[PDB]
Amino acid sequence: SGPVPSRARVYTDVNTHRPREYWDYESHVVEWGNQDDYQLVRKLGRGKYSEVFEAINITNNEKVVVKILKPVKKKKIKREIKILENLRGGPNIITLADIVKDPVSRTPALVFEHVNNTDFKQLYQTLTDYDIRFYMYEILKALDYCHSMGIMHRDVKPHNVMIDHEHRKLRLIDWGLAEFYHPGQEYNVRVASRYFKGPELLVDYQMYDYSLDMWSLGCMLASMIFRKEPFFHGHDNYDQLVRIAKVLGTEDLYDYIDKYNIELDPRFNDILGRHSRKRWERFVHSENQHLVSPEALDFLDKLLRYDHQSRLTAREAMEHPYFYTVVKDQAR
Ligand SMILES: CC(C)=CCOc1cccc2c1-c1c(c3c(n1C(C)C)CCCC3=O)C2=O
Ligand SMILES: [Cl-]
Ligand SMILES: [Cl-]
Ligand SMILES: [Cl-]
Ligand SMILES: [Cl-]
Ligand SMILES: [Cl-]
Repeated sequence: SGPVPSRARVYTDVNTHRPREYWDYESHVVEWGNQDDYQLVRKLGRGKYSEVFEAINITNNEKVVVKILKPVKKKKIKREIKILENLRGGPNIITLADIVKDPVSRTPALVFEHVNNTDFKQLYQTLTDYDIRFYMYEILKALDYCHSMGIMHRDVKPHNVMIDHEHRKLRLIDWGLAEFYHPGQEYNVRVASRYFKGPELLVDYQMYDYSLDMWSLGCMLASMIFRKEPFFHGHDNYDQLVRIAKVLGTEDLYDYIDKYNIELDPRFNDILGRHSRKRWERFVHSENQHLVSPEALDFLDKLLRYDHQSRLTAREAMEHPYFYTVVKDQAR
């Protein structure tokens, strides 16, 4: 008797009901454009797997953004392209415009529609209480959408959110780690950045689902309302789970482990030890007092749960009272 199986609470079969070509990205044949249509203007930034440029389409003189992919497995390029194509046109999802390949070096590059925005990590430590709620809600729109389309983002973090703060616009970017959810499928746990990895990743439970993204969202919320960047500041992968356990307590962690019959590393179990749960108000200070409300703490508590199946879905989050006034002014 190994680990207990798990299934997503919502959107479980959305890919099952789709035609195979929707999610079988390996069979998909990529129709590449002409790189000559694009000339690079200047550098915008650089990820771990890409270099990002401002560019111009010399066929309609439109501004675009080009993301030149650093060499990874060809299977990962088709997955990212297929996911971006499936999500194209969704609320707050970056819009893929074209796919091009270098004539000589054969390096693939993604072409996106240009939006004069800035990175969320440069803003999210200075927002008003209402602005935290507002942009959290826009992030949730993107996550509920992509989850409803059968896709887990798996790398939700401040650096992967873009803000056009003058137009109050938001985009969820970097779909290079995203995957299609299929019930019963076992997934790789080497996803997400350390500070935003869910406990299922840290204990090597492979049958996870969309709820992984909700843990990452909870880490972002905690960082914003408490002004602690990151909130769980683990120094290696084991220490990341220790930091979590020093907050949520070890009791609910071991219940989670036992619930899914997860075999933990012998020395790891002794590493975790015993820690009581800390009240969320223990992290409130005089300088983040204006950002912390009872509804904020109740919402955060309902995202940061060890048991991935107990976390709020994206739609349940959007109906949490924490967004009540945000939702009311969404009608103007
Ligand atoms: C205005 C500033 C500060 C940057 C413009 O950042 C943009 C703009 C439009 C579209 C994208 C990015 C961007 C993307 C991506 C990244 N960046 C940034 C962080 C360079 C990081 C690597 C992964 C990725 O995918 C991406 O798709
Ligand atoms: Cl980040
Ligand atoms: Cl599998
Ligand atoms: Cl995977
Ligand atoms: Cl910490
Ligand atoms: Cl969801």
